[PDB]
Amino acid sequence: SSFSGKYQLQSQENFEAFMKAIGLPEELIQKGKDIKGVSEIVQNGKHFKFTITAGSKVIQNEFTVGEEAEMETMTGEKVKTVVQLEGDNKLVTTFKNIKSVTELNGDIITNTMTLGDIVFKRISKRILE
Amino acid sequence: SSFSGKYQLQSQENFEAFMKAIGLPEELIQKGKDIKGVSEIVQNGKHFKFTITAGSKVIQNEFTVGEEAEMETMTGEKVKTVVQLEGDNKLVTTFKNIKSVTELNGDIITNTMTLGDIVFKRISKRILE
Ligand SMILES: CCCCCCCCCCCCCCCC(=O)O
Ligand SMILES: CCCCCCCCCCCCCCCC(=O)O
Repeated sequence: SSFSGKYQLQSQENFEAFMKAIGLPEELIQKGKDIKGVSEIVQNGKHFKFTITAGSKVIQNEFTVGEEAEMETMTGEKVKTVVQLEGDNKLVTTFKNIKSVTELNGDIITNTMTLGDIVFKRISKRILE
Repeated sequence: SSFSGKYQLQSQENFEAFMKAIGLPEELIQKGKDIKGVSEIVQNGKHFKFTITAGSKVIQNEFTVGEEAEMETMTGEKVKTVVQLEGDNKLVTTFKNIKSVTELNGDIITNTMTLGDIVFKRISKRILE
C-alpha cells in the first residue's frame, strides 16, 4: 500500500559484479561492499522521495511515477527516465541497459537490477517505528 | 551508559562553512548539505563501531577509547588520534586543528566540531525500534 519507511539492508547479491560492470572504481567497491545502511522512502500518492545508502555513497532522488524525471545513478550520471507503479507494490523502470524492479511485500523490499547476465539483488527490512 | 543505536539527523549548523574549510569539493558540498541520513553506533565497552552518513558519503570507523586509532575523515584522509571518554556520555578527540565532541543526552546525540572560529554542529535523534 505505502512504501514509506526506513529500511535496513539485510543481504545483497552481486554488488561487486554489478558495480564493476557499470564502471565503479575498485576502491569504491571495496569500501562499500560490506556497508549495511539505511535507506528512506517517503511516498505521497504518486510522488516518491528516496534517500538511498548505496555502498559508501548516499543518493537522493525524487520522482512522480508516470512523469519523466532526472535521476542520479551510482556513476554520478543523471539519466532521464520514467518510473511506473505496477499494482500498488512494484516500481519498474529501465535506464541505459539496466532493468530495475522494486517490490514491497509486507515489511520487506526486494530490489532487483538486471544488467546483461548479472542480477543485482538487495533485500531490506522496514525498521518498525 | 550506552551510545548504541541508529540516529537520524534532525538539524545541523554551518555545514557549508566547515566543509569549505576542510577542503571538500564544492560539488560534494552542494549535493550533501540537505541530506538528513541515518548514522549507526555499536558500542561494546570501550570499543565503538561508527557507520556515519555525512552529506553524500558513508564513513565507517572503529576504535577503542584510550587507544591510538586510525580514522577516515570527511576528505578520505586517514588520521591517527586517540578518542577519550569525558564523563560517561561524551566522546572527545582532536585531529589536525579540529576538536570534536560527541555528547549523548537520552535519545539525542549532539556532535560539535570546532575548527578555528567555525562550530559545525549536528543534532540527531535515536530511531525508536
Ligand atoms: C535508479 C537510480 C538509483 C541508482 C542507485 C542504485 C543502488 C541500488 C538502488 C536500490 C534502492 C531501492 C530502495 C530500497 C532500499 C535499498 O535497497 O537501499
Ligand atoms: C572524526 C571524523 C569522522 C567523520 C567526519 C564526518 C563529519 C560528521 C561527524 C559526525 C559524527 C557523529 C555521529 C553521531 C550521528 C551523526 O551526527 O551523524
